[PDB]
Amino acid sequence: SGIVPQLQNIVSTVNLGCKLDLKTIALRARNAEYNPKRFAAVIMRIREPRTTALIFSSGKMVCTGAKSEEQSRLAARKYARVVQKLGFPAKFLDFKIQNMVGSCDVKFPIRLEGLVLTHQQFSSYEPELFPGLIYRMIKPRIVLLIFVSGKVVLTGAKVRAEIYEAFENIYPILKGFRK
Amino acid sequence: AQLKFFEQLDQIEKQRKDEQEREILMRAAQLRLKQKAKEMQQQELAQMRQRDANLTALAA
Amino acid sequence: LDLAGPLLAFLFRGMFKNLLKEVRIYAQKFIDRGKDFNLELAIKTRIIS
Amino acid sequence: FIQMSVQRIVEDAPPIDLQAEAQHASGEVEEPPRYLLKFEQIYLSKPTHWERDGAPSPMMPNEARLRNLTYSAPLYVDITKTVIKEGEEQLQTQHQKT
Amino acid sequence: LSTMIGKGTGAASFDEFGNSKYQNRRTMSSSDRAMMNAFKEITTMADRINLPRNIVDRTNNLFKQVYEQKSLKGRANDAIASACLYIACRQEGVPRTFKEICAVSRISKKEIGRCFKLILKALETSVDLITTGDFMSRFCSNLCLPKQVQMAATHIAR
Amino acid sequence: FGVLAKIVNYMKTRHQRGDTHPLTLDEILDETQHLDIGLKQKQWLMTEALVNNPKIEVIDGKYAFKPKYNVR
Amino acid sequence: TVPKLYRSVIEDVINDVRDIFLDDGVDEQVLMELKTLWENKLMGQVEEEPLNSEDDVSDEEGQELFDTENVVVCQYDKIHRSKNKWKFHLKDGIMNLNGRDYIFSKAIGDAEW
Amino acid sequence: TNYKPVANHQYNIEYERKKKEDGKRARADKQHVLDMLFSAFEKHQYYNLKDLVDITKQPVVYLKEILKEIGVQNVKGIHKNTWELKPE
Amino acid sequence: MAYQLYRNTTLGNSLQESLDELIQSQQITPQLALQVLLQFDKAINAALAQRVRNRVNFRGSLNTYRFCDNVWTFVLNDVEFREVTELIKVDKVKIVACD
Repeated sequence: SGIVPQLQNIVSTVNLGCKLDLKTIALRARNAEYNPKRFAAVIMRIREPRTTALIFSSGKMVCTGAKSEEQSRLAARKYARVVQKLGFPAKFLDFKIQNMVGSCDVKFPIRLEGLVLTHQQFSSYEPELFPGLIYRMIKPRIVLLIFVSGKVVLTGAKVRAEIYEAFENIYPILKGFRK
Repeated sequence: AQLKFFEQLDQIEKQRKDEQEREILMRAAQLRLKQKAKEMQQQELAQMRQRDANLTALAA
Repeated sequence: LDLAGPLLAFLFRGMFKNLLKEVRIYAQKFIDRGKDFNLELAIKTRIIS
Repeated sequence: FIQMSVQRIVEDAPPIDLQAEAQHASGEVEEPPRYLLKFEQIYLSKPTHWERDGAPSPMMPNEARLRNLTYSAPLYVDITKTVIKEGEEQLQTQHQKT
Repeated sequence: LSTMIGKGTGAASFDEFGNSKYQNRRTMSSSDRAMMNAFKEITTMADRINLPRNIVDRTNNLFKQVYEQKSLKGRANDAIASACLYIACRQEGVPRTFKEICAVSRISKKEIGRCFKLILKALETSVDLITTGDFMSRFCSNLCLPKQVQMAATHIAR
Repeated sequence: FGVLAKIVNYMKTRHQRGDTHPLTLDEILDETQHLDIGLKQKQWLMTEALVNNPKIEVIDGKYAFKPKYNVR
Repeated sequence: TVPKLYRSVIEDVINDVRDIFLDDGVDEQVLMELKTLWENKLMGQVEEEPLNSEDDVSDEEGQELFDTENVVVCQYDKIHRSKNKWKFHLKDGIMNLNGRDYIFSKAIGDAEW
Repeated sequence: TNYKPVANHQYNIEYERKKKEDGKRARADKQHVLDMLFSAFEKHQYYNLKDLVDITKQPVVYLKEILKEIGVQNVKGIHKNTWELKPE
Repeated sequence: MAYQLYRNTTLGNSLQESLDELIQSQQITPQLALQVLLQFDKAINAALAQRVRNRVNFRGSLNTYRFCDNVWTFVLNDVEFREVTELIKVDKVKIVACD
């Protein structure tokens, strides 16, 4: 096809294996915030990987905003090391990538009406709710947001291979509806 | 100090007069009892209000 | 002799009382919750018709 | 009936008075708001039939006979709603032709 | 398979302090009472915008299928009923906008849309895409525009 | 008076320690981070009212043996 | 201007503490002495458990320890952030910039992270 | 004009704004919650769980756990079985 | 037992030092000093809330931020406090906010 999606956000969950004090972490950390009335976790941000992590008292942490798998793992390790520097026995256990988000452009307008007519079993086009067509691919469990401008956003992937395969599957279909 | 004890006895007479000189105004329309009840209500607020002070001092 | 007018007036009296009763109930629920109930939703149009 | 009795029945009905049941368990010095509704000025439209599309259209009597429709006319009432929250301000919003 | 009792006559029906009908009748189960309340809400919402009875019956059938399927048991009843009404209007070929359905339902547009998506998934069905010509008749009639103006607007949009 | 019920809970955890010994009010008030002033006197009036109904036993001398049934 | 506000604050503070000085039974000369002194004083790692593989992943923490630089203490009504920038509706408060004090009612701020 | 299409009813948006601004009640430390509970009981002897939740401003589950630790439910002729804040 | 914001400022520091001097002289008891601080906090909060009617602006960059117990602890760099009457430049600032 000549086009490869580029990742825009990666979500990864890792367990530190130890209970934590959210108030202490908020008081002692650099960029952390803790609003128990609003959310039950602690939100921290690191600029060099340009990511944000949520840390819970159960010891499980979720890292988002990373553009690459390596960046996600490094950012999660950095957050764990920051928590460890705060005196806690933080570890790096069962790190896993829960979700990946990729974006790309097909460089031509798309007739979403014909697309939903042809693939009604997988398509959902409701301009009242959202201008972008939602396509639920089955062989890879990927949800694609297709827009009339040609931009395609893929989400729900665990590995980059799923993103690339889903785009490879969807590209001939979209080429069939080029405006 | 003996004079201060006498002044405290005078303040006790003044509180009795104030409480009774109008336990009568309420009747014309228990004042001490009402005051005590009011004092009881603040206790809960005071502490909910107060321990915030302890955490804010730790925070700042 | 009770003609069409008085008979329908009796029926409409009853049904408008019922309509106001339903508005009272429906608005009282929302008032207890502290939401500012919409009058148009309170009116049950089917009652009179 | 239509010209006088319907309007008189609307006006004779007592205004609806509603207030909360000591909501929030606060000082509650008449704190629950008072909602007052008064119906007024009943209006009747010409007989109208609304299609499956929802588009209003006049309903001729013969069409009612043929299609088994009911020959009826919409009934509209002006309603005035006043909110008294003991905030020293009362707001009287008016709903026209409900 | 039930009955009910009334006052009857004036004698031993009311007892020591007006016992009434010995009781209050107290009939049915929730798996039917919730559906009954939803049916009443559906009829009210439809009458608010003068929907025909066939659309009401289609909405009732859709709600029965969704309610028994139970993938939306966590969603509040009125949202399910509103989404079912929207879907029935779409299937009958006379779509109402999400805002139009929200105007007659206490449920917000966002929740109605979410329950609409969920009901579509649960029923494994689909609704034809709305076109500009679907809303022309209702919009023009509510605006009291002439027939020629309505035709011109429909043609321009198409 | 609420602080008094809290003292009752404190002596309940003291029973839970099993090191229950004849005590008094001052040491408990100190260990529970509370002072000894006329406030202690009014709360001790309340505490003697408690001694009139201390199902959780609070006697004046050698005391605090709450459990109506207690062997180990 | 700011000194005049300070004098008004002095008046408010003394008036507010008079009742406490009567409640505690202390003589009123304490307030005069307090005001005098106050004015005078003012004017491939498969085994990933070890986190030591990375170092110097932090910054100097002595800024918060020092606090010697300029400090602003106020109250916040709304604080919004959209992925890059921090926005500040800080209401009435005080600022200590270069020793000189500043007083404000509405403070609007935009910053980048 | 009746039943005009609106994205969301005005009263609902006002209520949602109020709820969002207030936020969910936070789970405070056991010591402070216990002290507040004891003061509340000092007001007078009998409390219902709903108004006690209002007074304490704590999650219902957490407050129920703390109250089950010390307080006991008594079935009474007042209206119903309610909590008793006296530990014994 | 109050908001306790302005204690760590020039005004609060001067008041605290004066109270320390009187405590050293035995003229006032520490409970009285604490009561004076509480009353000062109330009075200063009221005074700033009421007698201040000026609007200020500022811009810059943020280097750190913290939040806990409804207490923001922002740390900005190269801030420019702009006002219609005057403009002030500062290399670094720490903004502590509460509500």
